Amino acid sequence: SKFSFGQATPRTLLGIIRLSQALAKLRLADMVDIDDVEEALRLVRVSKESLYQ
Amino acid sequence: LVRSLSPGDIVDVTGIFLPAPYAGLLTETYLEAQFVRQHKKKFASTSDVEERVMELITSGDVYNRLAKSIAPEIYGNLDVKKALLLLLVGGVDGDGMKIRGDINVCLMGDPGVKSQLLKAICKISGVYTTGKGSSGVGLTVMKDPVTMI
Amino acid sequence: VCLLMGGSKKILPDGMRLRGDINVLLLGDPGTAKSQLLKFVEKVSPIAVYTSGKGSSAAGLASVQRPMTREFYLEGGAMVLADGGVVCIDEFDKMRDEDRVAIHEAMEQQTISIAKAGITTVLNSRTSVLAAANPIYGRYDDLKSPGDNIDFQTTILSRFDMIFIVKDDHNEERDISIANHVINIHTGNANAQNQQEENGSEISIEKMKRYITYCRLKCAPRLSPQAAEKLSSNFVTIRKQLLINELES
Amino acid sequence: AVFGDRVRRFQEFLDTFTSYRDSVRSIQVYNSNNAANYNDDQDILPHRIIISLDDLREFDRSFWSGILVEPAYFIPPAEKALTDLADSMDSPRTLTAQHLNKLVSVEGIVTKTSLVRPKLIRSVHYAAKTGRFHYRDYTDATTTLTTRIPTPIYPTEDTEGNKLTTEYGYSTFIDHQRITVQEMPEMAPAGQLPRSIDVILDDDLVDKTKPGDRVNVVGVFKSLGAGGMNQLIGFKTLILGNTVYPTDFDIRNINKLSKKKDIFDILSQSLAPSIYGHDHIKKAILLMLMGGVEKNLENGSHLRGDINILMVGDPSTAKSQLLRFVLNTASLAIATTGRGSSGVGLTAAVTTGERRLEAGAMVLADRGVVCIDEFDKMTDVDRVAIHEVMEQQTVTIAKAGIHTTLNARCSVIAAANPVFGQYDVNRDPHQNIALPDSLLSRFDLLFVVTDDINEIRDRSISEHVLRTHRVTIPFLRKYVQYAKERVIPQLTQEAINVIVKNYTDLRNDDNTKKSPITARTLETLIRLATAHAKVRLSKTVNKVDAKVAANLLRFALL
DNA sequence: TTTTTTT
Ligand SMILES: Nc1ncnc2c1ncn2[C@@H]1O[C@H](COP(=O)(O)OP(=O)(O)OP(O)(O)=S)[C@@H](O)[C@H]1O
Ligand SMILES: Nc1ncnc2c1ncn2[C@@H]1O[C@H](COP(=O)(O)OP(=O)(O)OP(O)(O)=S)[C@@H](O)[C@H]1O
Repeated sequence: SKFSFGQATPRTLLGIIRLSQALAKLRLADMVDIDDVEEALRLVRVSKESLYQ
Repeated sequence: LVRSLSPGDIVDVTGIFLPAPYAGLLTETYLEAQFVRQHKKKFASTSDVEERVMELITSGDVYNRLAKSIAPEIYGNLDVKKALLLLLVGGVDGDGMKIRGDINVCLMGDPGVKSQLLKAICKISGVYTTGKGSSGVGLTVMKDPVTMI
Repeated sequence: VCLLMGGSKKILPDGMRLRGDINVLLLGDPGTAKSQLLKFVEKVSPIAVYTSGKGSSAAGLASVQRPMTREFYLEGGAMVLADGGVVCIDEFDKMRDEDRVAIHEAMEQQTISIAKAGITTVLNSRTSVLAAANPIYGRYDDLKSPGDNIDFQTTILSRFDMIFIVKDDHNEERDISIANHVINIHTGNANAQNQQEENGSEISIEKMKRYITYCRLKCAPRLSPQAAEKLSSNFVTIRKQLLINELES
Repeated sequence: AVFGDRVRRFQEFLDTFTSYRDSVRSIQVYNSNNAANYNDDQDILPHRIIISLDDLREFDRSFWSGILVEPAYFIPPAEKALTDLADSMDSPRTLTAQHLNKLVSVEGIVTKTSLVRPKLIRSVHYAAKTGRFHYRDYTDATTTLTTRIPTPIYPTEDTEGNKLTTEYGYSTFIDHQRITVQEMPEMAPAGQLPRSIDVILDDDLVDKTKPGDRVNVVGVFKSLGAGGMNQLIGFKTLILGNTVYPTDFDIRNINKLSKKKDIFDILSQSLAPSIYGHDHIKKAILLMLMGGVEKNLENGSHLRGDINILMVGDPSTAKSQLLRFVLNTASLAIATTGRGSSGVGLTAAVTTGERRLEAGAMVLADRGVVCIDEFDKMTDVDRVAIHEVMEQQTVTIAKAGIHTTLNARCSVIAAANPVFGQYDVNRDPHQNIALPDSLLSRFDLLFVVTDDINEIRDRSISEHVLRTHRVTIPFLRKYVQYAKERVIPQLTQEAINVIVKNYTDLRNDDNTKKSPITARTLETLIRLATAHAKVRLSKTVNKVDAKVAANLLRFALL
C-alpha cells in the first residue's frame, strides 16, 4: 500500500501502444521507431509518482 | 435554401416580415428567409492546408511548438499540454474486436489549475455540462414539435 | 404580564427597525402544568397562535401552493397569522430541523424571504414566541453540570429573552397547601369566592383584553434619561458575573 | 356637436398656453434633424404629450372635474385637438367600487411580465381591375376607451367581384402587453398576503417593466367583458391610458468633496449609523459597492470584478444587522433568508401552450447585491449550483423544454454561524463551519468575529445602544452612480511591486497560520486597489491603495 | 412538471 500500485494490467500495455501510435501520428509519416515508444514510456513514468517534490 | 441551416451557428438572415392569420385579434409573426450568410465556415468542404502545414513542418522544433501552442494562457504544466495534444490526436481503429482511439485521462489536484484548463479543452477541441444542470434525460423524451422522438 | 403589552418600536434613520415583543421559556421538570399556563396565554391575547409540538393532525407553519388555471399562489401559515402577536411552541426539544430556520429568524429581524418557483418577495412577521421545553431525564439534568440541555447549541437561547428553570422542592406546608388548593379547585368550588373577588378585583378576562387593545396603540413609551445610567452600570455587573463563573472554571 | 365644442375649447386652451407648443416645436425640429442626419451622412420620438395638471386647474374647474371624473369624454377630443394642432402646424387595497371609472395613480412592484404580441388596426387592400386601394379598420375594447360596436372577418370580394388583394407595409400595427403590479409589501395591514390587480400598456411603452422593480403608475381604471350576462362572478378589471414612472450645484459639490484625502474613512464611519466598531468592515462594504473593474481578455473569457464576502462570528455582532444596511443603501438587491429551493439558481419555466421563463433570484440581481442569510442552514441541494453562479457568472438551465444559457454577474453577501456554540478559535481554524472546500477559495473575504469581553468596550457598547434608544445616506448613492461612469481606472506599474511581494508573503508565511492561498487572492489584490481608486475617483492605480489592501488582508484573516 | 414522506 505504498505510493506504487500492486499489479500491472495488460490494458496498461494496450494504452501505451495506442499512445505511441498517436505519437507516430504526430510525425505524420508512419515511422514507428524506438523514440516513438520511448516517449510513450516517458509520459507513463513521469505521469505517475510526480509527488517527489 | 431548405436543408441548409445547421442549429447552433452564427448566420446573417435576410427577409420580409409577415404575420400569420389566427382571443380574436392576436397576430403571430414569422420571417421568410431570403439570404443566408453563415459565419464560422465549416471545414472539410488541401492546397491552403499544406500552404501552412509544410511551413509548420519546416519551422523547426515543431513537436514542442505544437503542444506549447494548445492553450498557452497558463504558466507551466508542459507535460499537461503534452497530454492535451495526445488527447487531441486519438484516431485509431476481423472476427474479433476493433480498437478504440480514445483517451481518458483523469485529473486530480487543487485549485488553481480549476476550470481554467477545463473550459479551455472544449475551446481548443464541445458541450460543457455540470452535475445538477443535466437530469437523467439530459445527458442521454419529449413531445414532438411541428415537423414521440 | 410583561409579554401581553409589548415594548417600544424604533423607526430610526438606520436601515433597520428594532423589535418590541418578548419571549417566554418554560424548560423544566414534568407535571408542572406549564401546559395549562400556555393554553391560558393563548386565550388572553386577542391574536395568538398556540402550538403543541412539532407533530400535528392538522396545524402548519411561508406556504407554497402551486393549481386551478395553473397559477402559483401564496396561501399562508402560522407566523403569518400571528404577526404582531403571541406564538406558543410546546415541545421545544421534540422538534425537527426542517423549517426551523424560519423560526430561527422570525423572532429576530422580522424578515421572511421566499425565492421559490412561484414568488420572489420579502415579507413581514412581527411575532413573539413562547416556549415550554423538557430537558433529558427530567429533574436529573441539574444534578450533573448545569448545562447539558440543548444538544445543538446555546445560540437559540441567546436569541430568546427569558429563561426559567422550574425546580421541585418538598415543603410539607407548601405540599399540603398545593394539595388542598387543588382539591378545592376540583370540588366544592372553594377557590372558584371569586365572585366577591370580582366585586373586589379583576372583574373579567375580556376586560383585560379590551384594555390591552387600548394600551398598545395609545402610549408611546420610552425610557427616562436618569434611569439609563443605572442600566449601563448594571450590564457591567452581569457581564462580570459571567466572567466569574467562566474564567476561573 | 358636443365633440367639436370640446375639441375647439381645449384647442383654444392649448392655443392659450404656448408653453407646450414650443415643446412640440422641439419635437418636430428634433425628429426633422434626426432624419436629416440619417439621410445626409449615410449615403424615434412619439406623439403623446405630458400635460401638467397645473393650467387645467387655473382655467376651468368644470373641465378639470370632467377629466378626473369622466375621462371617457375629454381625453379623445383633447388628443383630437392636439392632432389637429399638429396638422395645423405642418392604493389597490381601497381601489374597488369607488375610486372607480376615473384616472387612478397606482404604486407598486413590477412583477411577472407577459409576452409581446403585435396587433393589427388599419388594413390596406388593393383591387386588381379598378387599380385602386381600399380601407378597413377594426377595434377592440383595449383601444377605443369608449363602448363602440366591435367590427371584427378579414375582407375579400366586397362590391363588384374585384379581387381585394390585401397589401402590407402600409397596413398599420401596434404592439400589446399586460403586466401585474401588487402593492408594496411593507404598506400591508397587520399580517397578510398582499393582493393585486393588472394594468395594460400600449405601443410605445411595451417592455419597460421587467419583473422585480419599483414603479409608480398613472393610468385609467378600465373594466371590460360581459359580466356573466353572456350565457358565476364577472366584470374582470384592468388599467389603460398609461405612463411610466420609476444637479449642477450638486455635482459640483461632488467634485468639490472628492478633492479630499480621507473621505474613505469619513464615508467608512458614515455607514455605521448604529453599529460600534468594525471600521474595516465598513471599508470592505465600500469596496464592494465600488464594484471593481471588468477586463475581458483578448479572445478568452471575462474576468469577474465584483467582490463577495460571507460572514462567521459570535452570534451577537450585527451579523444579520449589517445586512439591511447594505439592503437599503445599494440599488437593485434581493434578500434571501433560510431556504432558496427551486428558483434561486434557476427559472423553472412553469407557465396558450408554451414555455416561458421567470427570472430567478440569482439572475434578477444582475449588476446588484445578493443578500444571503443562514448559509449553512441552506439545504444541500442548491449548494452545487452556487459554485457555478459564483465562478462562471452564467446560468445554464436545461429542463425538458429548452436548454438555454444567460448572464448574471451579481455581488453576493452571506452570513453563517459556527458549527456548534462559540468555539470559533478554540478547536482549529479549519472547518469551524463545515462548508465545502471549494467555497473557501470561491469567497473573497472571510470574517471571524469574536465576542471579546472587556470594559472600555463594554461601556462604549452601553452608551451607544442606550443613547440609540433616544455626510448622509442620500448623498452617498448619488456619489456612487456618479463615480460609476467616469472614475473607471487603469492599472499602473506601482500596482505590481507591492502585490508581488504580498503574494510572496501569502505563500511563504500565510500558510503557516491559515489557508488557502489562490491566484484569485491576487485577483482580489488587483480589485481592491481598483475599488479604492473608484472611491477616490482616481484614474490611475496608486501604491497607497495596495498599502490599504495589505491591512485589509490582515484584518480579514490575521 | 412541482410538494409530504422513510427506508
Ligand atoms: N397546580 C397544578 N400544578 C400542576 N399540575 C396541575 C395543577 N393543577 C392542575 N394540574 C394538572 O396536572 C397536569 C400536570 O402536567 P403539566 O403540569 O402539564 O406537566 P408538564 O410539565 O406540562 O408536562 P409537559 O406538558 O409535557 S412540559 C396538568 O397538565 C393539569 O392537567
Ligand atoms: N454593535 C452593535 N450595535 C448596535 N446594535 C447591535 C450591535 N451588536 C448587536 N446589535 C443588535 O443586533 C441585534 C440583532 O442581532 P442579530 O444579528 O439579528 O442576532 P442573530 O441571532 O445573530 O440574528 P440571526 O439572523 O438569527 S444569526 C439587535 O437588537 C441590535 O441591537
